[PDB]
Amino acid sequence: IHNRAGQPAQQSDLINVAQLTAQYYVLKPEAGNAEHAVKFGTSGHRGSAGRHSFNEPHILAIAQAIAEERAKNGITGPCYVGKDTHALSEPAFISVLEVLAANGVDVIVQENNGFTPTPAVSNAILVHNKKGGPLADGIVITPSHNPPEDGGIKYNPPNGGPADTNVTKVVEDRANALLAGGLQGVKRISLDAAMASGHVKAVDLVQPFVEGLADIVDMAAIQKAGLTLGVDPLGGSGIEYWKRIAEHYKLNLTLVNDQVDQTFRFMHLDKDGAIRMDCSSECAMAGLLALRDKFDLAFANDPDYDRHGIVTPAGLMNPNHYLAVAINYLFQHRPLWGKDVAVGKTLVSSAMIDRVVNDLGRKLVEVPVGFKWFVDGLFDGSFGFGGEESAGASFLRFDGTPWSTDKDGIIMCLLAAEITAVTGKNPQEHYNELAARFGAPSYNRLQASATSAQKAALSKLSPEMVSASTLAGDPITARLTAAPGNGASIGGLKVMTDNGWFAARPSGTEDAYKIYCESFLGEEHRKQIEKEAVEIVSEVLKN
Amino acid sequence: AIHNRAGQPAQQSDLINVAQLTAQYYVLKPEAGNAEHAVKFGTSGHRGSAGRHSFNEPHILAIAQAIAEERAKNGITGPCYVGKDTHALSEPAFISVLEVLAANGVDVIVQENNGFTPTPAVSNAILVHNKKGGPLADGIVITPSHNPPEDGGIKYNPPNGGPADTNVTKVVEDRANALLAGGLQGVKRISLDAAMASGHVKAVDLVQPFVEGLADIVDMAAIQKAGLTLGVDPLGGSGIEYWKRIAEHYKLNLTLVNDQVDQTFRFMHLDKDGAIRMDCSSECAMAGLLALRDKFDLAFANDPDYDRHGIVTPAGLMNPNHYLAVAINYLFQHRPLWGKDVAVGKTLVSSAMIDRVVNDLGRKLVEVPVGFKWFVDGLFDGSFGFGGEESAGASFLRFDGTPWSTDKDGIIMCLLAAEITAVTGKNPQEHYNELAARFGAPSYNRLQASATSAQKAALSKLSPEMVSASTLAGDPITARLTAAPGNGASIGGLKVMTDNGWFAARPSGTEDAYKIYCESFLGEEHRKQIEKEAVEIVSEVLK
Ligand SMILES: [Mg+2]
Ligand SMILES: [Mg+2]
Repeated sequence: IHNRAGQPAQQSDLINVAQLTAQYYVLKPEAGNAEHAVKFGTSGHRGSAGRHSFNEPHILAIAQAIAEERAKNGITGPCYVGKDTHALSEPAFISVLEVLAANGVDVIVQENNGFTPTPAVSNAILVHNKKGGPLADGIVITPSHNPPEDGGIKYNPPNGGPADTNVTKVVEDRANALLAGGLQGVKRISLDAAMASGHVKAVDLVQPFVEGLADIVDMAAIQKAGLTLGVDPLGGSGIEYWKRIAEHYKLNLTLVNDQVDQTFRFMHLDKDGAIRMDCSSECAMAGLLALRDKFDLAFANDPDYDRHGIVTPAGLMNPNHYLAVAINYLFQHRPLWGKDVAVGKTLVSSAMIDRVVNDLGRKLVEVPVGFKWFVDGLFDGSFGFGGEESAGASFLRFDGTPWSTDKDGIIMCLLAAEITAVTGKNPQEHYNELAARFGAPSYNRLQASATSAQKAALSKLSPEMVSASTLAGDPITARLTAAPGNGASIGGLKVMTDNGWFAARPSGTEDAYKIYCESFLGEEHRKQIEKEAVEIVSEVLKN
Repeated sequence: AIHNRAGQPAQQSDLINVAQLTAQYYVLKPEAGNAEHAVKFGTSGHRGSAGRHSFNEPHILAIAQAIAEERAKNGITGPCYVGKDTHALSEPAFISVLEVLAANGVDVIVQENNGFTPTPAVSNAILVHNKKGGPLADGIVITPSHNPPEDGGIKYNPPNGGPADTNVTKVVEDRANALLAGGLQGVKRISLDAAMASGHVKAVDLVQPFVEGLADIVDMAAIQKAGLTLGVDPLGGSGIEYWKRIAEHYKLNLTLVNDQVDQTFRFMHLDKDGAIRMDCSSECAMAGLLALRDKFDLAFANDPDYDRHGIVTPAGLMNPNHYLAVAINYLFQHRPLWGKDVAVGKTLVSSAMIDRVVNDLGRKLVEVPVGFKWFVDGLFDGSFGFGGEESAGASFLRFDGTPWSTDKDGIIMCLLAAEITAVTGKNPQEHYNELAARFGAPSYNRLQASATSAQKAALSKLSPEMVSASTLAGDPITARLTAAPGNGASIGGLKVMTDNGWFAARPSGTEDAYKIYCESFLGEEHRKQIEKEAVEIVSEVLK
């Protein structure tokens, strides 16, 4: 979109790292300013020190709220605290240790101030808790693929996955209460006191994760295939993980750069001209894509390593296409998974998944947008796979027990290699065969502004408020305001025919709504769905 | 001194974690009673690193309060120009300085848009301000010069524009340490936001008046007319914007070989000892520009504070002593407005080629101890036309015989090399060959080794008569000095001279070592004989 989309970042594009880090300490949120408040949701709290939305007082307040909340839930084991490669993860990490140790909380960290992927934290929690003693949980310090100036912090309970809204709303309220009270009632000691306390233990989390990969992906088959693999670590938290994977499993796996740089200067600019480490963006992935002819398969991950991008000589795979291929493969190549093991899908993901799951005779569980809906099912092994169209997924170990109950970018990348090794066809070739079999669907997302009134309207709709009988030439077969799979409110509307669908829901961050549309007939028909979706939305939300 | 990895490009493993280092500034403290963590505020101010508890918020708060007090006690009531270089720790130090000075009621002038400012641009701004004849300005320079990326520095320039002398620095050091010992009670401080809102901080462009003023010190017209192809390696330092503005304003064919600013300094080639040091006088650090030396008539580099200079021609990196001699020989023949009384300042460990040039010109040579502070008074009142140190630092007067910068100025020294080439048709290296023909071709070297502290102390307080040897390397000893001939200040060691050569010995400031500087006009073999006898004389006089 933007003029400089896909261009190499320039010096003028870059943050002053030390200045931003200083701002964490020297700038504060304005009392009574809602934009500076803690907003702690499914992906935790994100902001920037320079915008007064990610500073020492936020992290102090959040850390205190988490300490109290976990105690309230009888969690007495260690808290695994991992951080990504964003600048603001460094001071936030120190603040967390200061508050947790002050509250009597044992902490486990990566040794040598190293970095830890979100799924490595999830996996560490699960492995710890399998042993049946005091329960471990985790904090992940990352704003995912947000620009270099942003910081993030989120909480993972003992089930290893993202905290649900019952926990996050309590943490939010408590953190904001603490902020309004000028941090009195935040307990804190110095970093030196925290290190002397005996609460902080440094371990290597890399080695147990990497060695454990044989229990989830067929690494021997990958090795024996002798594929030429490439990875762009994109300066993220799993850079050391990829190196160790290549060594330990003897893979022909090349890191196309090994840079860690808190300005992320090696990046190509994203579609809106910002530096964004989005492994699913063709603009951001421009570096790896210029080299796609040099590998059988290549991949990238966002900085927290919970999302994935798959590259073949054909280009960057669309996330929906890869989800369908991964599901089709896994459920035919996992003999130990029980007959009851289901497929979790968000309702805005491609109906190609529906086609695949129905074909396998498997149970499809459609849920609202969000990975949180998969956590319980992955944890207890009733979901074999849960994915979202925004390129994040997870699946079970070979034996049908969880590996990571948060999204895991590394197992998704390695799965692509397993698929290619085992079947002799890369995931793109598999998708092409699926398209020949079921039709090649055309998928698009739209967005426009909406005032809070219309945004709230769309949020609480009834199914029969749609005065539409048809959609792009076809009779309407379903009108949904709740997800078929778990019956949870979708916070919007989905409309289906035999040949396509659209779903509409408000945005979390901006005053806007989004429309997802797909046609199994093609682009022209999809464009017709788009037009009618806009008309239906503007008519349903006109009052 | 020369490591396996000298001259190699820095690797990811060589780099600091900038945000972690910056956080340490705020979260780590100097330890009560540890001399290593104390303020050590001397000739080039106080330097250290946050990760070693020697450059942290308490140090800078203490030093800034001590500076505010000292300047007030001396009746300095105008603004304080506060400039910073591109090291990471310069950013939190800069904020601490603003917080304390604004709290103390000091008007601060800073570079707009959080820009960087060379040391000589601070000196120049002070001098230009004070010529207007109102309340006196002074300045603070936040830089540890060419020290590695993890280091921080801060120093004070009084209203004479130059480095503070021992009388000032001793009082600042003692007060800062008293403030630290008292837990920073009696440091006045306000928040960064309050400082900004107070009206005490004024952001201006210091670049333009410096750049425009250059025509009053160097013959920029002659340079433009010669149409030289010039190159610059800014080495990620504070003057990057200055070189760009100079090329634009004066219409020069001047190319920056890279414009990287990176607080890890990852673009650097490693120095002689395999560390990252931004030393414009090191062939190893300069490897990048040297590889390009055939592309330019002349090329320049500066250290990060831009008070030192490196001059490159197709023949390589010019020896700093050689260039001093050439600059002096040129200036005193090409500056008709300078009075007959105007003298030449030289540190007494600089080449005796300077003595011979100055003698030939019929000028007064003023030999001073190590330390540029010994030239400030003379440059300020115009009685010194030039002051130079063998460590690649010099300054000289404007055309009219008034001062430009009373600190060392790397920019004018680089531009002077272009003037010489443009005016005479011969580059500075070619001029040196003519000097060697008139005076002999000296061979100069520096030695180091360990000594006990008693020996190190004893070295400082020797007598001349105490060197019983009457001959140095074949020739009669003509002088034995314990004090500088030009100003009588103690050299803190010994210099022994003959008609054909000399040596000087002095304790290292930092290490448990002594240094010997040796030079012969009879050549390398003779110089090595001086070396041998110097080591023997030193050993003999030091029990
Ligand atoms: Mg992510
Ligand atoms: Mg310097």
